[PDB]
Amino acid sequence: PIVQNLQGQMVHQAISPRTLNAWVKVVEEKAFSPEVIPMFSALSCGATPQDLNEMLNTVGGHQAAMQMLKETINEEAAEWDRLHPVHQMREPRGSDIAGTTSTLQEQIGWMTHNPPIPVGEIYKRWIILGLNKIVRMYSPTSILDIRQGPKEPFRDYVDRFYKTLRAEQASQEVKNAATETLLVQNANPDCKTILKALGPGATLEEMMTACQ
Amino acid sequence: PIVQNLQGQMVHQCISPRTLNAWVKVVEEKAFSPEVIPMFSELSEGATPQDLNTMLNTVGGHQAAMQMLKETINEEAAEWDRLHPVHREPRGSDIAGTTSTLQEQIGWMTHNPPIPVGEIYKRWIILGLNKIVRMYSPTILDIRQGPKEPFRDYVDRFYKTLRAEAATETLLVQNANPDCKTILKALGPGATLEEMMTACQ
Repeated sequence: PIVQNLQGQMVHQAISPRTLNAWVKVVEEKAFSPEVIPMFSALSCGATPQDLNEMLNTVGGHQAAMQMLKETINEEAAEWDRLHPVHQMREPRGSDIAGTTSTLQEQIGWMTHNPPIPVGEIYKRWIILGLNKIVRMYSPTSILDIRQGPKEPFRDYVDRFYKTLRAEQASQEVKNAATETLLVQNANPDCKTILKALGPGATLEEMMTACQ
Repeated sequence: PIVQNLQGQMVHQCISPRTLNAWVKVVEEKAFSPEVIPMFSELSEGATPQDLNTMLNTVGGHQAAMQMLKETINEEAAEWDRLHPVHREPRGSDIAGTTSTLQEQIGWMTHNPPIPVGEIYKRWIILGLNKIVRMYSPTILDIRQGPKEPFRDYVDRFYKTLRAEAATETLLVQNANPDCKTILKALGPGATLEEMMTACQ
């Protein structure tokens, strides 16, 4: 990230071995589970593009996924160039934000300018866009296949439903009319009848309590 | 969280890897035991709404609970909007950090007078966590050791539940998880609690 030195100059603070190891381990242990995306974002708080590239490079497996990610990154960089024609410092182009044609010092200059040109945050946005695609792709189930079954508690079924909906779906804000109705429809008849009796506008709190 | 520069300016202090991991681990190990509430509040000291969202979003399992929490949050945001008509002032989703930027949140939180959006949002979150603790409250037959719950924490819950409600201790062993159960069974009958806890330490 960025830090200020004894001479007052803004300089790079190298990313920490604790952060690197935490990141490498999350990926080893959780692969492209949906919760890896918030985790990557938090671990990369205040990263320059160089730092972001450092983090992406430490992934050892998943080379197909990492290639797909490069593709998405190049697509966003091209869209940036399309929307930002080039006529303080010089203006960053797409590949500069992605850190492949920009120097660390230039990145620091952009990020710490007044007003700041947040190339670290812009690049992170592109990366998470690509990561989300991968999370979606690696989801092996369709919400539809999540049905309650025989002697599974309602709570466990809701757990699986929203876990799956976080995967085959981009992110965690889900909960449409569609999803509530699907949620009820895929419960077993006992619960379904209880929930239907609840009337529309039932909270998930009320739904879980009723079926407890 | 938030910190001031020597140049006077309020800036963001990134949430630490140690804090992030501690949170994720507490949830993995303790599920929705009541002591999750104090611990969350400690871990989130001085948090901006962005940080609070980071903490909630890094939770991977327990998606029923996390969905309920979103529901409670949206309810409090709507109640905020009901009591704070807008004529800048933060709206509900701004306090919940979904429609406000970090810089805006920092501005509100460090203004004079402060609009403590971090504290307001934390209040909503703990309200929702409390609902979950209440929901997952087992009333003794429904106290069974969790997958990755430390044995000590499980025994705490077991005797706390017995408190609210070889007889109970039989059930204690029976309701322990497979890994610990194997260890305890090998211990032989008449093992003291100290011995059991050391064994599964």
